[PDB]
Amino acid sequence: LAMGWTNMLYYTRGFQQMGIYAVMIEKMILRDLCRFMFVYLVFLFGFSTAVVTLIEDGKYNSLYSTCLELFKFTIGMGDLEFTENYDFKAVFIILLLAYVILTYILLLNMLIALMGETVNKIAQESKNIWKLQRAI
Amino acid sequence: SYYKGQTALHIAIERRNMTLVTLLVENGADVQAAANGDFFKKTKGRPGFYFGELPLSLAACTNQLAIVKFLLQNSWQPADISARDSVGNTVLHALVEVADNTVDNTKFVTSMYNEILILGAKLHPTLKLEEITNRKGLTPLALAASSGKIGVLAYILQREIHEPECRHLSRKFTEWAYGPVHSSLYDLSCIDTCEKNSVLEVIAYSSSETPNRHDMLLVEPLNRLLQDKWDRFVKRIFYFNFFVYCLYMIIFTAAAYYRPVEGLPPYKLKNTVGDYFRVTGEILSVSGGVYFFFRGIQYFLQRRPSLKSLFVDSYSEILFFVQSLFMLVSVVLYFSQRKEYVASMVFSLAMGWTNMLYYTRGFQQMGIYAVMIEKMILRDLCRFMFVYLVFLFGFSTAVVTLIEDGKYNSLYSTCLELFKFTIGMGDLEFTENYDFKAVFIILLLAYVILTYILLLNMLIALMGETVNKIAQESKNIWKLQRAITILDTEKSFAFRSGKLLQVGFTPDGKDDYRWCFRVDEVNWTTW
Amino acid sequence: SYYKGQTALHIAIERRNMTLVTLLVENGADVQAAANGDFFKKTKGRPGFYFGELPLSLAACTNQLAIVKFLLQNSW
Ligand SMILES: CCCCCCCC(=O)OC[C@H](COP(=O)(O)O[C@@H]1[C@H](O)[C@H](O)[C@@H](OP(=O)(O)O)[C@H](OP(=O)(O)O)[C@H]1O)OC(=O)CCCCCCC
Ligand code: NA
Repeated sequence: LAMGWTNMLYYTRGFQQMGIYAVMIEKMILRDLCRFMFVYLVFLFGFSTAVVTLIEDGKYNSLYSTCLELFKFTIGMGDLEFTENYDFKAVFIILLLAYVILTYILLLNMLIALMGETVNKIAQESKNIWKLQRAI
Repeated sequence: SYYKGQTALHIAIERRNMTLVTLLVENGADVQAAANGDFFKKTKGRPGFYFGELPLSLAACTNQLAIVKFLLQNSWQPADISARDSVGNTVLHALVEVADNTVDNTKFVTSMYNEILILGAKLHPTLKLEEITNRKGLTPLALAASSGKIGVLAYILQREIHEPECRHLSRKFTEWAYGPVHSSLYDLSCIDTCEKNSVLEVIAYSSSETPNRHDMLLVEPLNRLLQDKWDRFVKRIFYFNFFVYCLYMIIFTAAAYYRPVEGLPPYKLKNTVGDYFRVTGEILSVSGGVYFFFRGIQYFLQRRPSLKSLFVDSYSEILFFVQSLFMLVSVVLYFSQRKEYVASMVFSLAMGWTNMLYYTRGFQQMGIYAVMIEKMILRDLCRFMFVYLVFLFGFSTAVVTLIEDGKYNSLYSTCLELFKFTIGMGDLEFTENYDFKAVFIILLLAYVILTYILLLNMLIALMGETVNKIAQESKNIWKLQRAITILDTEKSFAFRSGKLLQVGFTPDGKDDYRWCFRVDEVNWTTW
Repeated sequence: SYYKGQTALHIAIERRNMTLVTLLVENGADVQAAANGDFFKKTKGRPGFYFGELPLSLAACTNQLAIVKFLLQNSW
């Protein structure tokens, strides 16, 4: 059902502006999201392993729970105090602050910048690809 | 001492008067006097002009072609062509020195270089000026590579000569031509392997002080060489290293995730399979840590940075070394019956997972992305962090001074509460222990408007500008990063190219081979 | 096998010498020989140049208008 509702976007061709928009989405997915996702997953996994190793026991002593907690920061819902089952508070805070500064403040904004560059670069190519999509 | 050493020949050559030069040469004045005055020294004060300290070099470096012709074709006292000054530089060395990467300057320097080379071939066919090395132990090509003289290096690496008895001087050749396609040969003599210093290792290991270290490798033969070596063997070696590092990090993660958590290490060895595997994993991780520590030590000993490029170059090396230091401190704490070994090892684990990003080179797009990350961290995050920390500390102090008592009466708690706004989790009502609500709200609103709405968005804008500005520079830096990887892979322990014949006869009877590297190009005009 | 199939017509056309081309055509050398050498093949190795494997095509593909005029307007 979800796949079908997303595939609804195929018929966006046949209308010039929406077709160009969809072609741009396709290019962005291919390049920028892929590179960003690789680097972001590396950082998230590394810091999640460090944090979960630090924790002694409790609800968040599993890799999945801590990975979800770390991911919540990306969507503007990070807690910074989601647990207290550790021996060293300074290490916990330093790890969390480093992860935040490295991903939330740096990588997301750089992704915005690179998206802007790509948008600047691929206008005529997007129009030509839309024309080819309509010819097919 | 300042002007001392000058003779009338120097003044005559400077003023550019042929008649006076000839008349003065009639008397027989020596044409080998060296001007050692400080004005003629390299950089002894802002005033000065280095020209090699000889009349021949002075003529060569000041648009005096007729004068150098005369000095080399005068019967009374012919001018020596191999003469070396106090610094050890010859005429070609001085010509390289005076180059400054300007269109007219480069044109003249290359033209005089070629003319003097041809003249030296004519008068002294046996002598080869290109091998004369100054007191520093550098040939003119090595000097050009080290000094950052892009134009001279480009001219030298691909010069062609088409005159009788002096075609052997050329470095590029033409093996064969058929229709619009012809094959050219480049001389790899003393470019990739020289056993004392070569163009590639001189360029790659040059300190950041050198002007055009990034753009130097864009000269055709060097780029072709680097790509050829990569595709030949370095790609596979690099892939194997990347795979081994991934396995090591996985083993380290698995060992750390299953630590026994019982109190006051060291811990005993329970007779079970899992405990045996955990012990093996931690031994392997410690072995990797010591290996990286020793690698960093020998790197520092060999390169021997100037103690300032440490903070400007070799970021990867220092990061790997710091990871190893954390691991070693962790081991020492562990065997000393302390719990802080866990803190050290988690720091090391996070550092290693981030250092995983080093192997992003070897893939063009990801390498460019990583270079961009490095630039952004150096510039934009640093400036933003300074200003943001100032604002955050000031407003935190104001707020915590306002509060009377409670949980948030400490500087740390209020700083954390103020920081939560930056990540989209600010409360605006986190406390009520104050006398004035209006002051509290005004302070919080001012802090929000100043940071969240203004500085973050301006950071996005400046990041966009920087991204717009640093594309080609990022690609060049990635190319340099891959060249360094290739050279290090070779040095840790392949040859140049096929041996071939190009001239068939040197000025002497015997012939020569010069380890050429083939390139094929297609032309559709100028038949 | 590499250069095999070439005839003197191909060399004459390549060097762009009308006089030699005419003199060689006087003898009556066939103008339909096909050069099947690997150098003349499409992509059999980095060295090579595809031109169609005929003197007419070689003239057409190498700025030889007078030569193709001659080959198409020769009585012999
Ligand atoms: C405070 C931290 C400082 C270290 C981080 C510094 C920020 C950062 O992103 O790391 C860079 C490092 C690559 O550095 P690496 O030394 O190998 O590459 C060189 C580096 O860029 C130097 O500045 C120059 O050295 P040199 O001229 O040839 O002699 C030259 O570039 P340029 O400047 O001349 O144009 C490059 O050759 O990448 C990682 O491996 C770690 C993964 C990133 C993880 C980042 C997490 C911090
Ligand atoms: Na939020």
